Amino acid sequence: AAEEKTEFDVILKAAGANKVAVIKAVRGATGLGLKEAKDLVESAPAALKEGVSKDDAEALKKALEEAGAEVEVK
Repeated sequence: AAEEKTEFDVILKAAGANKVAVIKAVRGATGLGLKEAKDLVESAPAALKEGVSKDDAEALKKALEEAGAEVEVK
């Protein structure tokens, strides 16, 4: 094959025992209304980002892990 993976997706599986930090990371990564964000997280799993730079992917993920949440890389 000859395909360059320069498009990664960041999905949120489990907010973990730090929904407060998650919701923050979310709004920070997106900026959706408090509600929308709430529902999103509460509607896990759910995509947070699609076709974003790897650097950004690992950045957000790292943030999730720092708080203690479960992320998914696609």
